[PDB]
Amino acid sequence: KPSYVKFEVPKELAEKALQAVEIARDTGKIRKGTNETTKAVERGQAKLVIIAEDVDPEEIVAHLPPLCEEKEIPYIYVPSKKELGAAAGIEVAAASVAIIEPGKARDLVEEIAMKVKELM
Amino acid sequence: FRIRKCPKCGRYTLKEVCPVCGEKTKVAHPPRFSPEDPYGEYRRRWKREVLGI
Amino acid sequence: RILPADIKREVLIKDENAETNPDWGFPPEKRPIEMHIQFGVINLDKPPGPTSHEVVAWIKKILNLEKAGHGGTLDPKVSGVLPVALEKATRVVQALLPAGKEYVALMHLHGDVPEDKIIQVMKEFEGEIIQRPPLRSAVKRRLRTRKVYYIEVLEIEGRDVLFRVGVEAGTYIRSLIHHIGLALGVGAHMSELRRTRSGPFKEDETLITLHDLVDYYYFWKEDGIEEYFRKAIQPMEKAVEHLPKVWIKDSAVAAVTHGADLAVPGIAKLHAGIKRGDLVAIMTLKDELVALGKAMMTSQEMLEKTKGIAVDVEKVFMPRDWYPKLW
RNA sequence: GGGCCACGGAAACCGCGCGCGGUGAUCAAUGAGCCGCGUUCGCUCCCGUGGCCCACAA
RNA sequence: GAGCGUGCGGUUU
Ligand SMILES: [K+]
Repeated sequence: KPSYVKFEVPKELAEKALQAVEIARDTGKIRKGTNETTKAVERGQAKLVIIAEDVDPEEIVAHLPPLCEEKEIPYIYVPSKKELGAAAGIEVAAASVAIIEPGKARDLVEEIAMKVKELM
Repeated sequence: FRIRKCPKCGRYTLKEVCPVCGEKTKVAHPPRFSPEDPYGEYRRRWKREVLGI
Repeated sequence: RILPADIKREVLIKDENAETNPDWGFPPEKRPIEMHIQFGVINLDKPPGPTSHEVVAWIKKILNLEKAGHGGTLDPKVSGVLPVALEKATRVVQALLPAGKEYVALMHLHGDVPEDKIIQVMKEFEGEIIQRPPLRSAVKRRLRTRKVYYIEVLEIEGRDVLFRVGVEAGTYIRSLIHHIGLALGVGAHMSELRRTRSGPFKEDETLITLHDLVDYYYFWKEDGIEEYFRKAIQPMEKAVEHLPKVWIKDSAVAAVTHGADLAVPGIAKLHAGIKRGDLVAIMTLKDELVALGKAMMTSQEMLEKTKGIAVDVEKVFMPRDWYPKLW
């Protein structure tokens, strides 16, 4: 799997990520698309970044993990970009997604953040 | 863009899996490039990790 | 599968005793990096988006070059092989511009046609075609004839036809697809195009993206790592691989760089099958590109004779001080 | 004289397209629409000016 | 100046 995917993510954790975006969307604030997600991280407003595992070409999202580590922001992967798009509430695929305000999903976000900490 | 090619075979195809080698195909066109290149620095950090440099 | 530039060439020996002095000249992989660039060519994978001219304007500015020229212009939406010759190598493009090209194209048919028919009709387009350059054109919009060397259909998916095509320089691909559409009755247009080959420049490990090009430049400039950027740049000699060659003695080299025509007693080796008037590359025994020229004799005449002008020297690439003035 | 090399044989604005920054879309988030700013390579002849050579390889 | 190469097309001077 692609070289920008830095660690292995279990299906359960991956499902928790797609659920967290589902909730944070209507009850909080998210940003959807790679430019929006990237800005969020540079602006330091991203709480969690979710990156699709099937981005081609890689270069679309390849810069995110290093930029996240630079800004001290947690990131995690999900297998599908179409599925990540659906979660973001758009009818198109999304290569990456940022959570700016978690809303009714604060604890799930904090849970995700602490298990990817061991994987880092 | 619909044109794909197998990273193994080199075969051009419209399919997701190479009809020759059997490998997962990639989009044939290279990624878009900006002279401004906003994330070159961070892309370079990823690439340095990849290249053993 | 075959372009004219693919022909097999037998190297023939005139002077078996000719040796080269290792103190003289700079064979490709021995050139310090800065000299390498001075006499270099990039096998660029052009991205869709910018024009070919913009892409080179970016290359010049990022690599800090005074000059660079590209071969046959690719359209904004077209990706693929774009040779970019740098600095003192810029004029070698003239060996490229006229050489054959290959494309992978996706044609969209405007009506349903059986797969058997599509292959049949496209096969009929191999050979000469008459066309007029389109409105969006860098060239005089007059009628002209051009060769299609081959067409290979790779895949048909309903109304989409994916194919490879080999063509003479100056062949317009949109126009060709339009005429295939008319031959099929239903009409057609081109939805996607990629150049896979220009002369000696192919899709191999030398083919490099803008990203890798600028990144490797920075690894060199800013990290001190020479390896990657070095492989990013090809010696100008590459731009001459498809040409018939004659290899010359050390004692003829400086003269030729000073604009002497090449006489038979300067020849050490040559390719078989050179005819009068053919474009030839004049090489050192270290396989350095000295000059481009025009054959005044055939391969067999150069081989059989002991005096007379073998090659008219027209374009000199090698600096005058690489070999001593032995005359 | 000839050959070769170099330099010159237009500039400044405009558009289409493409990009960056901003915002971010009733299936283009791998970026819609809008705003602001950016944005186009050489070669061959030929002619002009200058430079190096005149070298059958010894 | 005249041309070439899949991309340019305008308006002043
Ligand atoms: K062409």
